[PDB]
Amino acid sequence: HKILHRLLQDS
Amino acid sequence: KILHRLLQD
Amino acid sequence: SLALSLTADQMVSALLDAEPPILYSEYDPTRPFSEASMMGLLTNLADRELVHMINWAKRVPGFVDLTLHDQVHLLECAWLEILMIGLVWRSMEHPGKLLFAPNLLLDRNQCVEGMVEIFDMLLATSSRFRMMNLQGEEFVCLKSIILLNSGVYTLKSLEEKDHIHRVLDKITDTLIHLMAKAGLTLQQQHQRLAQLLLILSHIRHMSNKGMEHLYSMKCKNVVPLSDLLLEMLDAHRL
Amino acid sequence: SLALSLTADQMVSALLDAEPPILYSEYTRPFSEASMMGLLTNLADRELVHMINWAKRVPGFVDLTLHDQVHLLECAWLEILMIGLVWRSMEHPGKLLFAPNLLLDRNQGKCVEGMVEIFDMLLATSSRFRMMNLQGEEFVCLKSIILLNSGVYKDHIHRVLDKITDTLIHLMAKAGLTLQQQHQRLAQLLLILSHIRHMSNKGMEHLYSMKCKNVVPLSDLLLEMLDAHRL
Ligand SMILES: Oc1ccc(C(=C2CCC(CF)CC2)c2ccc(O)cc2)cc1
Ligand SMILES: Oc1ccc(C(=C2CCC(CF)CC2)c2ccc(O)cc2)cc1
Repeated sequence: HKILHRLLQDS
Repeated sequence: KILHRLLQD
Repeated sequence: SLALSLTADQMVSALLDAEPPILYSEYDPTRPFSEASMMGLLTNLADRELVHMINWAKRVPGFVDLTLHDQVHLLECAWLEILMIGLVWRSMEHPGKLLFAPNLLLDRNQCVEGMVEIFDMLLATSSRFRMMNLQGEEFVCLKSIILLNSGVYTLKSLEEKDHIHRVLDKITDTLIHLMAKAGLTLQQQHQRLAQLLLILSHIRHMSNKGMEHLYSMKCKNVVPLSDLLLEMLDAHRL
Repeated sequence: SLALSLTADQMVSALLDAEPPILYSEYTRPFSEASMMGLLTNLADRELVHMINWAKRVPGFVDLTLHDQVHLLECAWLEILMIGLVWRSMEHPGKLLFAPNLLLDRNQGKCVEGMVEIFDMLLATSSRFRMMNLQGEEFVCLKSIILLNSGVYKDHIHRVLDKITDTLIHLMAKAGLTLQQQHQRLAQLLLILSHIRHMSNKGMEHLYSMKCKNVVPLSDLLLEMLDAHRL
């Protein structure tokens, strides 16, 4: 739901 | 200004 | 100035003696509460607290050494911060509640407006003071720091700035001195000093958000803001 | 958490290694409300991507839940951008180095409503950092403190914050400062963090005002970061 969720992932 | 006056008194 | 000549214990005694009293609200349990009337309670309370804060500030070592314009500026910038840290301090012994007044205990439920987020932040800060076991001597030092630091950033006037800086250093030494007497190690002293000063960042935040909330209702034509309270609020715009 | 097992030097170098780069703006001196905020928005949006990757390399941050990481970043993103700004602007008195090809003075903040006040606050903070001879090792410690403390209202973050405090003291002792000078300098640095918070909240109002006007296109990321403060 948030872009910040996706970007903080990308391990 | 009220604050200015109260600081004097 | 006599402020720079004071010892740590003398600085503490001065601040403790300068402490304002705890005021009562006109809250009545038998009287019906409203969103506007509750804000009216807090408004009337804060307005009466301001007069005591102003006289409290005059007894803060180094404050009256400043020009009247600088004294006005610092109080204009920090009045809500000082009110809030006082509120947070009074609410330490009451988990999940804010002690605005001895006859006015409010929880997160008994709310409004947008204010509920601010309420939670105040509660969290109070919970922080509680777990840190904040002492009264530490509290009066923190409140004095807020007064002198919150507004500080031709020709000179610069001279006013570094005078505040020297008094701020004195309160810093006072804090360290208090912690040293408490039996804390050097590592624990630096850590606690840091923990205490970081809370001031939160108090600043709650003040800014609170100022937005107060400015919000002032346009809603809801609550009788006093003449002085209108001045203090208008100084932060925008 | 590995953050607690780190030595002070390991903590410092980890923060140094996590440092985002100084980015450039596009290649005319801004005066209008559109072009000024247009260049700043584009720069900040690109800086945000680096900040996120920087945050994940800050010791202890990754150990938090994703929702906590989100909360802390939403709370502190403008604070982090601003302390980076005043740091870059240290060697340029009276100017704000948003980018090496974008130096702004207060005269350019004049032509935008409610801007020059924040500009002066940023300039005063930068001047204060310069007078204190703030070191890069100290700066990265302060920026990490902001990230972890700004939304912190937990036990883990508490110890990490204490760890960074020990790291700051380590740096000052390493620089040859006395115990008295150490706790005095520590206090001065942390008190500035209160002003950084204030400027962020003021800047957030300014951005919210720009968004409401709707002339300068905001990125979807910047929108979410901004809307997170909408309360
Ligand atoms: O002792 C205190 C401390 C803070 C407040 C206020 C608060 C604290 C709680 C906030 C969350 F909603 C609102 C601001 C306040 C100030 C002025 C007003 O006109 C109205 C309220 C009053 C007395
Ligand atoms: O490196 C930085 C630091 C701060 C800013 C901005 C600031 C700092 C100066 C403020 C007062 F003018 C406005 C917000 C900013 C952020 C997001 C935007 O969409 C637009 C601007 C940009 C890059």
